[PDB]
Amino acid sequence: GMDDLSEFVDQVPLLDHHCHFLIDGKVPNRDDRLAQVSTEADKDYPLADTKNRLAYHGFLALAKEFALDANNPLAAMNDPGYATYNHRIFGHFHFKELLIDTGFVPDDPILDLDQTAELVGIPVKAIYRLETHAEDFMLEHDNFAAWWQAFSNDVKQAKAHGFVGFKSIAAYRVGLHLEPVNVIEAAAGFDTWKHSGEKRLTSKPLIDYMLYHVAPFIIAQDMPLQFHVGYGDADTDMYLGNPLLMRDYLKAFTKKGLKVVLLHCYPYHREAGYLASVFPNLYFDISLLDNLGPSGASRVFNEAVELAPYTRILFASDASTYPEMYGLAARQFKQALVAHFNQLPFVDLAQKKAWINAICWQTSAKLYHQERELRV
Amino acid sequence: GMDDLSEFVDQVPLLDHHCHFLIDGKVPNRDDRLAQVSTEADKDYPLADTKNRLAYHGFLALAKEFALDANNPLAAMNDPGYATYNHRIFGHFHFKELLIDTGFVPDDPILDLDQTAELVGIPVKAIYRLETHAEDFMLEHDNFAAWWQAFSNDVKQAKAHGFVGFKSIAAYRVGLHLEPVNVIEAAAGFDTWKHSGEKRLTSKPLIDYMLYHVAPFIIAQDMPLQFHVGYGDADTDMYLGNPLLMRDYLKAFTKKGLKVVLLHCYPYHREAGYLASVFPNLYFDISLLDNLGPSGASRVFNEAVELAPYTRILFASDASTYPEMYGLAARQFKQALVAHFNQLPFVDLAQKKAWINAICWQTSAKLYHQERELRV
Amino acid sequence: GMDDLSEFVDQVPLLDHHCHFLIDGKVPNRDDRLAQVSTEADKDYPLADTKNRLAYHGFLALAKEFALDANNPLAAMNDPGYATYNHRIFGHFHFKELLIDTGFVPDDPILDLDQTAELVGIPVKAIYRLETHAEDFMLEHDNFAAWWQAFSNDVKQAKAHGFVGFKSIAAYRVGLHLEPVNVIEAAAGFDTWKHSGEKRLTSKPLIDYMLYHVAPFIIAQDMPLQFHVGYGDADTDMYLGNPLLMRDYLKAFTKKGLKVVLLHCYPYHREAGYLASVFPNLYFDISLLDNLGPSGASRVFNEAVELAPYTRILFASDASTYPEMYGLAARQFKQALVAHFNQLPFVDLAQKKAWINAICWQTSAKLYHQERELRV
Ligand SMILES: [Zn+2]
Ligand SMILES: [Zn+2]
Ligand SMILES: [Zn+2]
Ligand SMILES: [Zn+2]
Ligand SMILES: [Zn+2]
Ligand SMILES: [Zn+2]
Repeated sequence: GMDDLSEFVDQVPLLDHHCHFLIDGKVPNRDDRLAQVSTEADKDYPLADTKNRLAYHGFLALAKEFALDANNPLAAMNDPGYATYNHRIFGHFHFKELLIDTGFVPDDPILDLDQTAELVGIPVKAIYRLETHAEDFMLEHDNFAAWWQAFSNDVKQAKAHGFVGFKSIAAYRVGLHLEPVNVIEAAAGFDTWKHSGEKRLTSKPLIDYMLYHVAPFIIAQDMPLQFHVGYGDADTDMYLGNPLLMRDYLKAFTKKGLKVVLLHCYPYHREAGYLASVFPNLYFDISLLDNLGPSGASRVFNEAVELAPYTRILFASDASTYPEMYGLAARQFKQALVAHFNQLPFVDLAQKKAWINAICWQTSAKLYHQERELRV
Repeated sequence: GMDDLSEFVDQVPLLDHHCHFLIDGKVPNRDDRLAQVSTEADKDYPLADTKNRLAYHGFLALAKEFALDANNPLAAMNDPGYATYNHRIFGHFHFKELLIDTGFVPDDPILDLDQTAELVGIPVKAIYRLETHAEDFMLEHDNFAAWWQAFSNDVKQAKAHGFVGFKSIAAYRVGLHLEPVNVIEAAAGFDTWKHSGEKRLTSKPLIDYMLYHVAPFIIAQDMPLQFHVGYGDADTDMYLGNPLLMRDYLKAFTKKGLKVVLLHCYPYHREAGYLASVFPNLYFDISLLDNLGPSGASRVFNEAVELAPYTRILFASDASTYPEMYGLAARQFKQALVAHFNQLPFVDLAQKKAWINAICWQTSAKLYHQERELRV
Repeated sequence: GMDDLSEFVDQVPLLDHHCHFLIDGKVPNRDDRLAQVSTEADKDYPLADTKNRLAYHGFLALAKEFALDANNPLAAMNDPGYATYNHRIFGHFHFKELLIDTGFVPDDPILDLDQTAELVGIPVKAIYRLETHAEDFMLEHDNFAAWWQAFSNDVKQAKAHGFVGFKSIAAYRVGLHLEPVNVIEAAAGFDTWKHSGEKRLTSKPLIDYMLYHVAPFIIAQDMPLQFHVGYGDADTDMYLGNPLLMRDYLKAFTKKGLKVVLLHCYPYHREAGYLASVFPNLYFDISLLDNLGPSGASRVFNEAVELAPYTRILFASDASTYPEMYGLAARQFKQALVAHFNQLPFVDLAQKKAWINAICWQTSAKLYHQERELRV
């Protein structure tokens, strides 16, 4: 029937399965940095226009709500104050763990995960970004075979090195129409890349080869593989970000045990939820939409779960830089859950609570093997 | 103004213009069969995940509500009990006729239409599935010309043989980007098919040839041609299921009198409704979504009719196997109609009722020539 | 918090930045003309089906509400009555200026802009349709070079000749996947066009050449370039109307100062709003949807602004022919604004009012240099 889940959802812990480094709290232009991170627009896009989106105003609202000094709510913060401030936000929303994709580095970063864990008050683990590791290995080798040996060995060693999952940014570089590639074309892609002088990996033949060939390595370590899907920057071709384009890859590997996680998804969240309903081992979130498109979080959540199992959708923030972005994601997502489940037909209160727990922390705890961190 | 159409919609009859065979009520694993039919996932997909979708819970709710034995609500049923149970569900929702696409055969089927009509208490007629008839004729002929003569004669005889319409499953096999094909390519497709040893018709050249060439035969019999659109299984390429891809076929035949019905449509229901607004003789439904994505039925209905004429959208369940799937479709669709029409601006109560009648039974009665069965 | 903006929105002026000529009020078949303009269906589409869409009923409701003679609400009108009637509708909704794309000519038009301004009681300015000017110049020249010189000079002179912006109908002719074209291919397109005997410009190579080459001319005059996006007639390929397909053109010119306005957008309004969030100088509206899909205006507005800046979305009607179509657009859009902003989080009442003003008139006043006309 009709329930009131607000108080329950207030206390539900969050395992943020995909997010990003924070920056140094002492950085002076905090208001502008908040504005800049509130959008995927680039540095040339007018800041005044960014400030006329709702996300920025959500960030300001949270800054005011949790401010150390109500009279100087946008002040830079020294280390004790910044830790206090982070603790207030992460604690308010009951975040219990962050899994950080360490391949994105914001300006003035806090890179150390132990320092991040001290700052926010909860455990923080790393996700291995494939393409950035591929780039760094490229610089050390002049031929495909030696590069591939070194890179693939690094991928195979990720679990041993303390990573808890993997990430591909293919959608930002080449799109998601993943198809198998012969080693001839992959190696030609490598050579073209090497000779171009550009560090950035943008070769579709080489990225697609890499993704097909690392899948067994990832399955053997039994850790998830995340993909960015949808919502990107002006250099992302969003037309190629429709996750239906991944069907051949999903057919190839999900039945073999590859756990694939579709990040963000918007505007293709119905497609992602559909895919979750027909493929094994396929999970998704509405991160980035949930904080940077805050008025859409409830309707997007609802649309996202029309066909999906509730045990396949995950909480993530996709947040970087400042705790407001984490907080806003949490607030909008938790509001969406209450609005969705309060009037949901057919199921009892206990089932509603079981599904909310799954989405917020429990599915990710299982998927990423983080059960211990989520113990009460 | 603001009306309350609940009581009116409760009594409105339904002509289910596209649905599927039921199974033997004596089958022992009824709970699991209900779960399995509640999704388009295949037998290898984890049943526990399917059971964590809302559709399964809707089916269980209806099973409990209408149960023969409240203490054993999921029991298999002998023939008198099963007829009683079917009568309770079909009667509650005021189903008055089923048009069954006889080309899908669930395991342990009830294939006889007279037996089905006795079971459910209302008339049941057949829809002629093109591709399955094409397959069965293929087995009897070693060359295209003899196959085409035999198959086309069968299509021409469908009305005489008691079928009330036609169906294409092209979307599941080859997609919906229908383009004309020369007989050379069609016959080469036939030969490749014949030589492959695979019974399943998957040749795009041959399917597209077939669809262009049977259109005049169907027009001459003045019966509708249904197409699956959108929501399919993991082997369906949903990217090719966008009905905008059908525009050349629609331009070719709708003006000639071909009555085309777009089944399911989701996630392309706005596209289908748009098409209904600019092509003659083009109808659609939100079947399969309405029962298997039950939380989406109201918003999907609303989105579907933003541009469509209300006289072009139809009720269907797309239900098979068990009466719960029929009932859930009816319940969610009837709820959508009340929610939509109660507050709809500009039109009077009488117009609201006229449109509800059109959608639920009257348009399909006209389209399929079933006026007699829908008499009060 | 929760505001009540109804009274505020009632008084907000509208700058209708994209709309179309009215027709002679004396035309006898006014009811049928209202029906015919209420849809993008063509003259062969059954009028009875058009009359079973909600838009027609909205038009009738407004006709009754504002009727000169309550007893003959659908009567043709002589000139004084027609001016009175237009004044009632435009005045009720607080229209303050119309910018008319003069490249669409309805049957029995009022073509004179001064006469239109007298009829409606507000200033009326012209938008220069590229393709129709291109067609008219084609008739006067037998070779590409002389045609291009004449046409490009006309484009360069548009501001001097009193036009206030430009419009491309590329979406209706060739779609929106704009790519650069060599002069060889453009000139071959011109020759094929010239030799075909068809006046209508349909050559993709020539249209795309034209659009890339006129951009600098338009930037130099600092006036906007409008594109039809999405919702078109049965001869429009809506599949090619996805504005994500424009990304290379937007990357080429927005940073150079080209002000691009995406008209209508539906069903790709989320895509348009996304684009507004990551490109400079990129604006959009939900015109045509707002009046011809009147039940969708609120949800479409909401979806449209999930990511966009509120300072990038504009009011337009896309209305032609009769004042009811203008009025219905205004009514549905103003209702959408109240529903959206009343409960919008994070921002204060003043910010809500600032954004409403931006959308209704102020952004367009700036963009089109019409500040003087919007003075109170
Ligand atoms: Zn991402
Ligand atoms: Zn990310
Ligand atoms: Zn189907
Ligand atoms: Zn079916
Ligand atoms: Zn237009
Ligand atoms: Zn227009």
